[PDB]
Amino acid sequence: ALTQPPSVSGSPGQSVTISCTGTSSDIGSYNYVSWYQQHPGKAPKLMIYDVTQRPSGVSDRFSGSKSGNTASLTISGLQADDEADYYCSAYAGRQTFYIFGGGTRL
Amino acid sequence: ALTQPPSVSGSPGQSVTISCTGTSSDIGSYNYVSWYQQHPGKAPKLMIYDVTQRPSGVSDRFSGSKSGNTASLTISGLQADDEADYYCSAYAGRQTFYIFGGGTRL
Amino acid sequence: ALTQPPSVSGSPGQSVTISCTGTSSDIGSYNYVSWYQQHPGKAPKLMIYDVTQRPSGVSDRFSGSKSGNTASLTISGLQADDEADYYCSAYAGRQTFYIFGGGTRL
Amino acid sequence: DGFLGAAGSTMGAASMTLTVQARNLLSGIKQLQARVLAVEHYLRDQQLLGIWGCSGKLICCTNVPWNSSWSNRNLSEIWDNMTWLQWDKEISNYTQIIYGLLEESQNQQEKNEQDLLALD
Amino acid sequence: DGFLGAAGSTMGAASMTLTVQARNLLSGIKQLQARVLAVEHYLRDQQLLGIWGCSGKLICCTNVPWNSSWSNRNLSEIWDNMTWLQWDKEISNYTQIIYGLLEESQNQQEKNEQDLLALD
Amino acid sequence: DGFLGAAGSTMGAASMTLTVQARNLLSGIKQLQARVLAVEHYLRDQQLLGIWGCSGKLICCTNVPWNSSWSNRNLSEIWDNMTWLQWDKEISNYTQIIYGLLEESQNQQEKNEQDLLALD
Amino acid sequence: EVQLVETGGGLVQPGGSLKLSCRASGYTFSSFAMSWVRQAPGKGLEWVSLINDRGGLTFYVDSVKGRFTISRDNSKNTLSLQMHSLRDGDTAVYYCATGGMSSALQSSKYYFDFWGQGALVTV
Amino acid sequence: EVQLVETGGGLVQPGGSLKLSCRASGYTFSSFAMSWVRQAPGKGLEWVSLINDRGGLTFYVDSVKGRFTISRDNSKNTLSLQMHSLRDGDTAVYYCATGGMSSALQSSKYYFDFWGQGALVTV
Amino acid sequence: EVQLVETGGGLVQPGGSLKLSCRASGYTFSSFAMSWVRQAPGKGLEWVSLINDRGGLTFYVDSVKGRFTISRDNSKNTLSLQMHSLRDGDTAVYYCATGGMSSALQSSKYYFDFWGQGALVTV
Ligand SMILES: *[C@@H]1O[C@H](CO)[C@@H](O)[C@H](O)[C@H]1NC(C)=O
Ligand SMILES: *[C@@H]1O[C@H](CO)[C@@H](O)[C@H](O)[C@H]1NC(C)=O
Ligand SMILES: *[C@@H]1O[C@H](CO)[C@@H](O)[C@H](O)[C@H]1NC(C)=O
Ligand SMILES: *[C@@H]1O[C@H](CO)[C@@H](O)[C@H](O)[C@H]1NC(C)=O
Ligand SMILES: *[C@@H]1O[C@H](CO)[C@@H](O)[C@H](O)[C@H]1NC(C)=O
Ligand SMILES: *[C@@H]1O[C@H](CO)[C@@H](O)[C@H](O)[C@H]1NC(C)=O
Ligand SMILES: *[C@@H]1O[C@H](CO)[C@@H](O)[C@H](O)[C@H]1NC(C)=O
Ligand SMILES: *[C@@H]1O[C@H](CO)[C@@H](O)[C@H](O)[C@H]1NC(C)=O
Ligand SMILES: *[C@@H]1O[C@H](CO)[C@@H](O)[C@H](O)[C@H]1NC(C)=O
Ligand SMILES: *[C@@H]1O[C@H](CO)[C@@H](O)[C@H](O)[C@H]1NC(C)=O
Ligand SMILES: *[C@@H]1O[C@H](CO)[C@@H](O)[C@H](O)[C@H]1NC(C)=O
Ligand SMILES: *[C@@H]1O[C@H](CO)[C@@H](O)[C@H](O)[C@H]1NC(C)=O
Repeated sequence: ALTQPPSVSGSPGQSVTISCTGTSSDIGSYNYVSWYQQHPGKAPKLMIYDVTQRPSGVSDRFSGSKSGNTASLTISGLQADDEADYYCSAYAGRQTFYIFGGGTRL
Repeated sequence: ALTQPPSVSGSPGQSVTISCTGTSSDIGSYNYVSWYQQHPGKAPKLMIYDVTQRPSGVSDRFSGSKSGNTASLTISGLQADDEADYYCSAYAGRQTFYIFGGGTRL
Repeated sequence: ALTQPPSVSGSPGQSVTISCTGTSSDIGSYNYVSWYQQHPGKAPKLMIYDVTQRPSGVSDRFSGSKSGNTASLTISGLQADDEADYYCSAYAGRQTFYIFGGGTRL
Repeated sequence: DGFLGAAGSTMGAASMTLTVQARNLLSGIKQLQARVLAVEHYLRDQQLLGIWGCSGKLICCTNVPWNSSWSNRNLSEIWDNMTWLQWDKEISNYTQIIYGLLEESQNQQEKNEQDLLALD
Repeated sequence: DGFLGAAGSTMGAASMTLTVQARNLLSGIKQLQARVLAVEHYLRDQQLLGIWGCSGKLICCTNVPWNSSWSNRNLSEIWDNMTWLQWDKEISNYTQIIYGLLEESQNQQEKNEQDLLALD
Repeated sequence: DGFLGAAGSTMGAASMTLTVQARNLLSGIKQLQARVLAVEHYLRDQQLLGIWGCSGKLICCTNVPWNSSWSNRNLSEIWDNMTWLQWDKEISNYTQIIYGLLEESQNQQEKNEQDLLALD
Repeated sequence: EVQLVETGGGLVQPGGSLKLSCRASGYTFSSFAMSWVRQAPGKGLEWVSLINDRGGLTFYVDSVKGRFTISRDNSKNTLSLQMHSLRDGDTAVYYCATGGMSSALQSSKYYFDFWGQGALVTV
Repeated sequence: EVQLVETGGGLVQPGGSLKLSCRASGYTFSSFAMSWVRQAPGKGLEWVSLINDRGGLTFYVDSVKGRFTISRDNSKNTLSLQMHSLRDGDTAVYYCATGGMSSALQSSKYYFDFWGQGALVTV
Repeated sequence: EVQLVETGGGLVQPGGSLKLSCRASGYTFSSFAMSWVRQAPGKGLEWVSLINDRGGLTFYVDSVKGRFTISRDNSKNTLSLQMHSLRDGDTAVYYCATGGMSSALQSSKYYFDFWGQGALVTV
């Protein structure tokens, strides 16, 4: 699994960052670290894919980056409706296809 | 190794079953669970091969079956001369060719 | 790592043996057990290669052999200038190329 | 034995002489035509082996199961009691069916191999 | 479809009919010359595939990266919107460059394979 | 260098130009006969490589040990001080012996491969 | 746009067998690889299985390699997962999803593009 | 019908070497794969090694891969097992047996068809 | 005869990156395979990495497979080692050496023929 902070919070309108820390064999070696937004009781929605790419239909307040073995999701302009469990998912090769992190409660 | 009961007994003329329990990778996946009858001090004799097949020269009182990951040998019509240590042997693939169970004292 | 005695000593002019004991997968299987002489503070110099071969420039007082999984270096005619840390190095296949032993203080 | 010496032997024994017959396949207008046809035939057989993924083998195993209808004999009768001439006669009617399945199997394998290679 | 039926189809779809065109490559003096040339052409193509290490495959992946200058289209345009005739026209000028690189790659691979086999 | 440029070079250096000579093997009655013979020769050499299990390689390693009697030179003399013409002359008398052993080795390997594939 | 709807069973005892399926519409089914992802009732997400677009290649996490079979039928637009043994640690909501693999001639995915609603599997 | 008779040594010390052999008659020797199975004096049976009918392929349990060599000579009708090191856990009666493998053109075995009498190896 | 001289850095903190190089003269550089061997300040020798004569093949100890890259340039007569992460257990004197591998057409080596002076890497 990937390590994520148990929770991240801030006031409406502020920018916060949810980090995801992995190892050299997964986040480091591959530029495939997606992010999902899971509202409680609902299926996860895709927010970020590859490293910096964003699916159509997702607003410009959700962005991200990768440095070393650490990836992060930046949520600017926090809204009341952004409360969700956020997850990172990294591609980790042929034997271990995907690794998910622990959920972060916004 | 495969798990077998330490001992099975019954009166002459009765039918008893000696079970052999393995795992999915051996008895489950392959239909090759043979049985041998080893009289004390003597080499084992083949009684059952494949799952339900019986070698020529072996009487109709020795039979067997497989369900799930459990195989069994049924000995009907128990005779005084049937006292032997019974063993099961399963084919378990290319890396581990054969797995034997513990002996069952009839 | 390969096992070597912590130290070997003797009087000038005497012959001593520094052993190196490995396993079947390294010294046993391959006839490639070299020896090096490392003076303190200096890089190691090659003394023995293959099993019994000696590099040009090395005198006839340094010899060696292999039996079973044990290899040895024999230093005859001990001189005052022979004080060094001696190491054995065995070829151990494609996954583990070289195994060095602990140093022996002459 | 020499060329075709195994023709009357069992299918198992004759499988040990495949290089003998293989070497003897290559070993004015009418003769040039005969030689060109011999080359074209040889190349068609090699192309067919290539299509099946058997381009470098004399004995080649595949992923097409035996359909039983083609022949319901057990392995002991086929390999110990029959010759290759008898076998060739026995399943002649199904040769093209088998060939078609062999081609289909290799096409799927090639695509699957490519897809496995695409995984990072 | 039959022979060349996929000629107007996209590059992806037409890649599924490679055995159809492959079979139809082999299928007095002037005719003997035409047949000898057909054989020599076929053999040159097979030799070229062998040099690249693709002797037994219809679809063969290699270790030569795409140089971008040859074609800067993405995979979606090439495989879904183009035919093989259009692709063949588009990169004709770079065919020999690609072929040269393919040969160089295999030569290095053969040496590396030999060196790996030499390790005890 | 070009075709046969390495002919006078050492065996090691000349092993790096195998594709140059390989390409130049394929590159009225008398001319048709010459071309048919050239094709038959080429195909016999390819068949022979196939029999040995070297159908797709220019450099191919095998399981036949060197018998010493064939040549007792060390690798340094053979690869650094000799040309391929000198080597070809030196072991001409043993060529068929080596070829026979190579064929036998592959036959055993094919049977062993089949037996390994038969294990469930 | 894309509707993925899982169907499945309820309570199964350890040592049993349970089959899930996922219906899909709104996209060409045969053009995408698909996978199953599970979430234990009180935990986060983990990947369970992956099937190619053609169905010939399947991949699993080690913990289910001997227990789960993944298959698809591109004419019925149906993805299926057959599970055996089902130990207590397998209780989870099982989601079907589109994406996670791409067949060499398509651009890379390595993400889960679409998600279903999820079937609840209780051991 | 089939007679398999093992021959071998007696007491060997740890770190030594011991060779066993098995003579066979009453069947075509070259037509069957053969194996060695051992039984510790107070325990049950375990498989030790397997050789093909042609002798080109050998298989071992991991515990003997670096210690035991299995070979056969089809002209002498002899199966041989050369053991090195022989630690205390190797004390057992060693039986030779016919069966356990089949060469693709023969029907499946995956059973031990015939057994010998057994040599006693004491460390 | 043969001069091998290592160049490198000084103190690096954990999680950083450090590159070493080795210059060589007195022999044909492209004719020999080369390797890196390290000695902790108070311990003996251990092999770290190996590169072929052509540079196409590299081998590492498991402990550095994800951290060290070995490369060479035969026109500059230079061997280089790029290290990442550099945990406390990586403090050592790093020697470059000639030998350890041979390219099939050359006689066997399986020994380290020439040694340099050594760079000191402190974490
Ligand atoms: C011909 O048949 C006999 C009797 O079955 C057999 O012994 C002999 O080997 C056969 N010939 C060949 C060439 O196999
Ligand atoms: C065997 O071939 C027949 C056609 O001749 C076909 O109908 C049948 O399904 C085949 N058997 C199997 C198991 O596919
Ligand atoms: C093969 O089939 C024949 C005819 O039914 C039968 O007599 C023979 O015993 C079979 N052999 C095997 C090995 O099943
Ligand atoms: C093949 O077809 C012919 C009719 O043309 C028939 O006489 C023969 O028995 C058939 N053989 C088989 C094996 O079906
Ligand atoms: C020809 O073009 C049409 C329209 O794009 C397409 O539907 C059809 O499949 C094409 N023909 C072939 C043989 O692919
Ligand atoms: C692409 O080809 C050009 C020559 O046409 C070459 O200069 C360039 O370096 C190539 N690109 C790469 C990445 O090598
Ligand atoms: C391919 O390139 C075209 C032209 O720039 C663009 O419109 C299209 O979106 C690209 N497709 C992909 C998958 O990048
Ligand atoms: C190939 O060269 C010709 C000139 O001979 C030029 O007109 C054409 O555009 C070139 N094509 C490419 C793809 O560079
Ligand atoms: C011819 O011999 C000289 C002297 O050994 C050598 O330097 C030169 O490279 C040789 N020619 C070729 C083509 O190798
Ligand atoms: C080398 O060849 C000779 C025959 O010329 C043969 O007698 C000898 O046994 C061979 N050497 C080996 C090691 O087999
Ligand atoms: C090769 O043999 C020659 C002749 O005996 C000898 O001078 C030379 O040193 C040998 N080389 C090797 C590497 O053994
Ligand atoms: C090959 O045989 C000829 C005699 O025909 C002999 O003169 C020559 O020396 C032989 N060569 C070898 C390498 O044995």
